Amino acid sequence: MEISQPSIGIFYISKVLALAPYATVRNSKGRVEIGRSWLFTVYSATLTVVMVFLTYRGLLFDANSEIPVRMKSATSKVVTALDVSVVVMAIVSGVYCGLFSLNDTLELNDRLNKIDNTLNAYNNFRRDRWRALGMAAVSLLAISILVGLDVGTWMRIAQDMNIAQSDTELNVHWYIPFYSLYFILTGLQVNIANTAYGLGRRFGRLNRMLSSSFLAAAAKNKGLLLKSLADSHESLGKCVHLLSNSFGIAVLFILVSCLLHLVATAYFLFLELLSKRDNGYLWVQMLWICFHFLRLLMVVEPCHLAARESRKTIQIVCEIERKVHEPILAEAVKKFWQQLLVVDADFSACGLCRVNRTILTSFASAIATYLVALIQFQRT
Amino acid sequence: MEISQPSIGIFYISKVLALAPYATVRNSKGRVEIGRSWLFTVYSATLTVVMVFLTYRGLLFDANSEIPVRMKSATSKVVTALDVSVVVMAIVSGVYCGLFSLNDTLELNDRLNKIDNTLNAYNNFRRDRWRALGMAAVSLLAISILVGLDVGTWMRIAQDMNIAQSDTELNVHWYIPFYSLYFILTGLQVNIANTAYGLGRRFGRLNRMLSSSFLAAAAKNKGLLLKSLADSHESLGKCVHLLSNSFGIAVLFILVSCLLHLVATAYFLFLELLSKRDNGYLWVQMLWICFHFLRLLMVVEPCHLAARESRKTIQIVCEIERKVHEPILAEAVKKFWQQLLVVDADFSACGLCRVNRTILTSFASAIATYLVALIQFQRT
Amino acid sequence: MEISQPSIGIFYISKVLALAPYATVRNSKGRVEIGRSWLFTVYSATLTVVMVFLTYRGLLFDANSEIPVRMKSATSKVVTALDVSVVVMAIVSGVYCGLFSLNDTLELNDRLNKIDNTLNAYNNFRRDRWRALGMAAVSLLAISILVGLDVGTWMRIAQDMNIAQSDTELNVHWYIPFYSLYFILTGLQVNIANTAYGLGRRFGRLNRMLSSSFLAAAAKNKGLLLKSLADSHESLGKCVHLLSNSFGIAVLFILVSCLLHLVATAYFLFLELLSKRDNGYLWVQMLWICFHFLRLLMVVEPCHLAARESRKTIQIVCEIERKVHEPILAEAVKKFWQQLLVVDADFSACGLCRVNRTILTSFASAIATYLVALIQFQRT
Amino acid sequence: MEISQPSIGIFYISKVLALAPYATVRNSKGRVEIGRSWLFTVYSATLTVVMVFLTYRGLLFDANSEIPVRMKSATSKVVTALDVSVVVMAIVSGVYCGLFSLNDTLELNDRLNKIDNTLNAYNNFRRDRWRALGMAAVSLLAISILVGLDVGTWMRIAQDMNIAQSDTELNVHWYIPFYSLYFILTGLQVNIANTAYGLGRRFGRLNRMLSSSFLAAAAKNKGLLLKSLADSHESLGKCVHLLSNSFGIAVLFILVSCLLHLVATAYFLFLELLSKRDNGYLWVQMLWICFHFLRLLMVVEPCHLAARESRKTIQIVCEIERKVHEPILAEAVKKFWQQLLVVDADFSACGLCRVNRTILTSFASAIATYLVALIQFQRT
Ligand SMILES: OC[C@H]1O[C@](O)(CO)[C@@H](O)[C@@H]1O
Ligand SMILES: OC[C@H]1O[C@](O)(CO)[C@@H](O)[C@@H]1O
Ligand SMILES: OC[C@H]1O[C@](O)(CO)[C@@H](O)[C@@H]1O
Ligand SMILES: OC[C@H]1O[C@](O)(CO)[C@@H](O)[C@@H]1O
Ligand code: NA
Ligand code: NA
Repeated sequence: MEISQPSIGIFYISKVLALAPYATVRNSKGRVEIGRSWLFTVYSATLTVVMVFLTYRGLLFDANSEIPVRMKSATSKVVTALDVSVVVMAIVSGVYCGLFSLNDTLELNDRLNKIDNTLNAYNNFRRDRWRALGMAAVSLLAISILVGLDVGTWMRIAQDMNIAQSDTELNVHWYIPFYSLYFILTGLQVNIANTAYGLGRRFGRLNRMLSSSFLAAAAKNKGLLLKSLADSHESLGKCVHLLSNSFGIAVLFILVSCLLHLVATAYFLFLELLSKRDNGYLWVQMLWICFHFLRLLMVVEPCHLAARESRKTIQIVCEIERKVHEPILAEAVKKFWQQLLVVDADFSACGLCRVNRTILTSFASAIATYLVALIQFQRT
Repeated sequence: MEISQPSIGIFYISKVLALAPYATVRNSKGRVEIGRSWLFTVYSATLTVVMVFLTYRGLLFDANSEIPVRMKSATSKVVTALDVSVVVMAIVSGVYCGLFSLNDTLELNDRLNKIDNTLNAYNNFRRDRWRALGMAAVSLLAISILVGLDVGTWMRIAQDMNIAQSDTELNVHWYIPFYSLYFILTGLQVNIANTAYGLGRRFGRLNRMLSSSFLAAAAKNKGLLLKSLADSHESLGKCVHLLSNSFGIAVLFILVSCLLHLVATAYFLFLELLSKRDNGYLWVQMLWICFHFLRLLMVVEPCHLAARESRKTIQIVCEIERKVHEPILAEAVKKFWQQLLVVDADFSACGLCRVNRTILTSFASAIATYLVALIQFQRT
Repeated sequence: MEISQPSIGIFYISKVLALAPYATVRNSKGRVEIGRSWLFTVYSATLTVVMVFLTYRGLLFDANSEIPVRMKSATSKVVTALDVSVVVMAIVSGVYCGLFSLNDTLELNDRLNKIDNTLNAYNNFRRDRWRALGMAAVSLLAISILVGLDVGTWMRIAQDMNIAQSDTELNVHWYIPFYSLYFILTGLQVNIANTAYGLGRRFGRLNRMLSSSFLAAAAKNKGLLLKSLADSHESLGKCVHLLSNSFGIAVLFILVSCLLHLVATAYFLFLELLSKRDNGYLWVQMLWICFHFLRLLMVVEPCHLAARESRKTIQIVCEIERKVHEPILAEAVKKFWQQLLVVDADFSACGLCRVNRTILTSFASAIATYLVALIQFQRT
Repeated sequence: MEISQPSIGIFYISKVLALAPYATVRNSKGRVEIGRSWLFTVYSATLTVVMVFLTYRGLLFDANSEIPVRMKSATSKVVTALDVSVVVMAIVSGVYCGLFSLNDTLELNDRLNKIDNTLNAYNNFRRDRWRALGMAAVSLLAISILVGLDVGTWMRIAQDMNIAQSDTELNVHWYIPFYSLYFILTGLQVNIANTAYGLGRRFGRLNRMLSSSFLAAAAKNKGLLLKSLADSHESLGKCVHLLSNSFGIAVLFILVSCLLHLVATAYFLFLELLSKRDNGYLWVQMLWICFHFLRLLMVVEPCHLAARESRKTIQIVCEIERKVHEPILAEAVKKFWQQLLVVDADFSACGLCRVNRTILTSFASAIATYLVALIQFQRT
């Protein structure tokens, strides 16, 4: 996990959302020292357990109510239970990762500090801060608007089925913990995306420095710079591996949640399109599909960019080899090429899959198969 | 994108079809300088938007007509809408790529110029021009004949359902913009295929030169030639990567269109084969299947050939190593082997997939699954 | 197969379970010499044949009984027959592997002896013995408890269908050989897991020694130590390949059994959840799903860990290269890097698949497809 | 294609079966010179066309007969047509490959001659001849017995439906060309398997020679021997690539035929098992499944063995590196390691897939999916 001053707002958002139980103090040097915060550790654990319990309690209440609003049919019951469970598992994995990833966070931030010192020429505090805040604000505003639309639509739908001998609005009110879990999931995804995008951006800055200092006494300093760049590349690879070892289960459950959410939301949209009982419901389902696809991209594109930027450095190094003649600098470039030949760049989600754009294709296939089975199941 | 004098006809076809909004002037040296053409840029954008709007307007008109011709049943409505949407998305991606790929086009053509200068011994202006013109003419004639057959069949079918209180021929007439989109798609595919086939052909020429100059004072010139060949190979790899970064979204949507078109056309053929209402319709569907498969090959085989030709150069270089003894030439061959060891040759469609013949297999599986679900859906 | 003093209990369990027909004598040096035991060879073969015959005889008896308990419906008959056949094939493959893998076992144990001598600094006899005994005891206790629950549930179910003109409890009693096959399968899986986990643990110890002796006269001894570590790594790779060549068919049938068992047990759970005839049956099916998933992990995680630990040594060697300066030691490290560049670490199940965590994903897809077809089949 | 004296019987079988239209003359040196045989070329082409026409004519006759025997139901018609078409396409691809693969055959046999001269120490004329003749005889006897059983079963079935106003035995008699196509397919598969197994066996002999001459004045001769072994390895790789470029389409259609045949035969077996009209039909379907699986293995295992034997030579070369000290011999071993690092060993079926054991897994998945759809289709 990355905890830097430009992106400290994302850190605070994740902290209040039970995902970053760390206490950070900014040094007089501008560095952010990180340690365990037991108060926020127990707060995160308790909030996660309480909200999961409340979410499932509301689910059971809807299922056991006189007029269920969402959990009415066996198919609807199963789909809604799966939708709630994927969110619960994703947020629980994120909280667990944030609880037991302090050492990885410290190592990653130290490595990023040395890399930024090496790449001080391309650091943009203002631009990085604004990109981080914009991503966080856009994600939170999108989820807030979407939750408002969903709750309003479901309140209208529940009032449409309201019978004088029962209240169906409390059923919708009991689904608020699920939306809180959605907010926690959005914060976790924003944090992971910020970290992965920072890693990829640093890879790109390293490649730009390589191309600008080697393709655009003194040779000794140039070789020292190349050694520093190679060390930064190795440290960025290790930072990617740390992010993986820390949040791979979280990323895996996020991907599972995206897949199941897309399938379930498309199934609900198809049902409403056949029945055409409501149009606002249809548009809310389209917005949910867009949100799920956008967050799938949010979790996929960062790792793909990081791997792509790290795997394009070997070509630059080959160019330097072909253009370099100095003995010590040529030897340093040879060492760098050897180091890059065996670089493991792709992000691994607990070893189950390598997170890149190819996943999307696979996802589509699954979303093409299951959803179509599900549709066939409706007919049958 | 490749814009050369031998294939200038393909460039003009793509330009009038809203895909190559560039102004080209032939120098006294025979070189083709390329720049942005704002007139044709706005013409391409406006034509794309207008024809997409007209296509979807005709779709809605057919769906909302008294006697729909094509959009009659929910299954038929969905299938026809998907068929039209894949074409719309493919042509829109191609137009967008041609609009925002001027720098990549310039770089690719400069690189191809230097490569052709290096490979002047195997350049065949007449043969290249005739192959390009033959490909373009065959593609355009095939799509024209197929559109004529389809429109005649659909006119007959609409007249068969004609009731005195309505005209069903205007429904077919309103599907002409869709056929125009098909022409644009054919032009885009022809252009992409010409570029990729040129890259693969240059790879093959480079390999032939390697084998004829190294396996079939003076050693200094031979090493200079080997250095030029290595530079040409690296430039061809970068040209492949430029073509990818420029038209990968277009290739991806072309592949999606081919898959969905094959599935939908096979479904329609199976329906007509059960009902046997018309035989000309069945033969037109078979011709459509052939056309879609042929254009899938048109987009797949070029990249496969390019990768295959680029990946077989390392074996030739190993042979030279095993046969070369001169110091400087041996060092140059070692440098070339090192360069080839880390060559990224496969064509990437926006990172979603690597375009090669393996895709075909996968496609078949999908075409075996979805189509079979679709058939089962008819029964259900 | 690994036969060591710490894990000799697992060896005895596999021996009485017809999986390790070897006679072992402990030398005065603490080494375990292994040879063929013809008495136990014929005992294993005869027990396997007899128990397979009894299992299938009980299956036929249930199918041909007046009131079948498990083999009642065509779907139930097929599912139960597949469930029994996967277990039979898995245990038969394990027994055959143990019968015809004496040379591989001897080679593997010799190699492990030399490796342990090399890694004597990290050997923990007590911890290894306790981990092995704990794994064996947990597996055997889990399968025993699960068999008891299953047999009690099926006895209750059979008594519920009991008619005065027939006894349905003998039908359940005739399924005891199948549970014995389950015990044999558990023992085989425990043995394979112990061997693979030992290989991975030795890889980890080798990497720890590398990092502690090279990143934490004399240089000659250090280079000798590095040569010994490289030899140990190569021997561990060859031990992995021996385990593969010996028990790959067994691992493949174990994976097939896990897949089919998960599908069938989930199908039975879904049936009981629709009918809700019994709740103990549902909980027993959940326990069976947990057991099958846990043993799938038991067979998958060891190979994944071994490959992961073997593939992370090249980065350590690159670090030594970047930090080493001595001539002979630098040459030894270069030799080690060259050796690691071409290391085949992944475990192969008879060439059909590479056993790692990715399999899980694929399995899920299959378990998502077949089971869903099976559910659709119930409706149809 | 391999045409050697030990396997000349397989060559004659393929020649009379329209697959090897070559004239071979044995020199006084024992070498077999190969050339085009126009008589047998036209005989092969004419026989292929005539038998395909007769097969499809019998298919149409059965479909258009008063009482169809095999082509009765739409599902049965489609399945039988696909079964016949896969065989037709496989044999046509094999015949076309044999017609237009004379240059590849000559190159492959020259390379095999030089390799055998290099590996004269491990050549076993008697064993190779007997293995080739045994494979051919077993394949031909199996297909003959299976065709006899199938034709007898279908004659009985046709006589069971015989009505006094028509003859249903001529319908079975008109399916004899299909069995002739099966014989041609068996011969083609036997030839391809013999060639691929010879390549893999030569790879194994090369590895054995490496291990026996380097791990079990004079050093100059040893380095000469190593150079010859490296040349033999490169020639064997090129022979594999020649076999691919010559018969990849044939292998691809053989694999497609195996897949479709397994699916169709299992579907027919399931139908007969539900109806239980005949038991001999069921056993014949089981025998057909066994035959199709065995020929799938016949086409898969050879390439897998070749790749496995070629990919295990680099480890032996690393061992020699680690054990070799002589300057010239060490340099030769380094050259060999460099050559092996970039070896393309896997067999490619026209670029669609790499033929190895992994295919089997994929096949199973397909055979698990389609067949299950097909079963569901019966219910629907
Ligand atoms: O299921 C349709 C949509 O409704 C939600 O459950 C929100 O309450 C989402 O998980 C899903 O996208
Ligand atoms: O759908 C069947 C065929 O008809 C078309 O729509 C042409 O109008 C094609 O897209 C398709 O191949
Ligand atoms: O089929 C449901 C369960 O019952 C068993 O057959 C045990 O008798 C298991 O193989 C399976 O997990
Ligand atoms: O279809 C069942 C079997 O019958 C055959 O057609 C033989 O006539 C085979 O192709 C198939 O294995
Ligand atoms: Na179905
Ligand atoms: Na599928």
